[PDB]
Amino acid sequence: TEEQIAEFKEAFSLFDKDGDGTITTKELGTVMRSLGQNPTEAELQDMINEVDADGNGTIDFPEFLTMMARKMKDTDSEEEIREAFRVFDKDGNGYISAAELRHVMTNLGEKLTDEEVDEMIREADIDGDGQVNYEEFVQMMT
Ligand SMILES: CC1(C)c2[nH]c3cc(Cl)c(Cl)cc3c2C[C@@]23CN4CCC[C@]4(C[C@@H]12)C(=O)N3
Ligand SMILES: [Ca+2]
Ligand SMILES: [Ca+2]
Ligand SMILES: [Ca+2]
Ligand SMILES: [Ca+2]
Ligand SMILES: [Zn+2]
Repeated sequence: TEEQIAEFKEAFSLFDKDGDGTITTKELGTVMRSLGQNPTEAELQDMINEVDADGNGTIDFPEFLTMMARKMKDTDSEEEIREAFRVFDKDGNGYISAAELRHVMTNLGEKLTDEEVDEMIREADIDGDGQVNYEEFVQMMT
């Protein structure tokens, strides 16, 4: 929803007391304690680490959407990698062929040669079927 998001940026701004675009443990604890909870500092750090995709100890708005989605960061990252994968998997069959890779990359401004493309598919083609599936796409990227 679009207004579910607008609600969420409202929430984020409230929690981000000082407006610097990040939520700290202290800001998080203030909110938790205002709702009748007594989380330890370790527990507050844990809440943050669970969505802390960039590893900087604070929550920004994109990581907060993970938290509002309630999710863990690996789950969230998997859903984002799958969205990138579907950009390349034009026919939607679950495999990035060499032609799909060449086509999408060209239309995104990167034209590689034919044998660059064939080697990119080869490199990430673990099981040797000639195409790049999702798990191979994840691996390729790490
Ligand atoms: C040139 C890159 C490294 C790459 N190399 C590939 C090899 C294969 Cl086999 C396939 Cl299918 C796709 C790619 C892509 C698309 C990528 C994925 N990377 C993730 C982080 C940055 C970057 C760079 C770029 C990105 O944003 N787009
Ligand atoms: Ca802040
Ligand atoms: Ca962060
Ligand atoms: Ca495909
Ligand atoms: Ca494969
Ligand atoms: Zn995310």
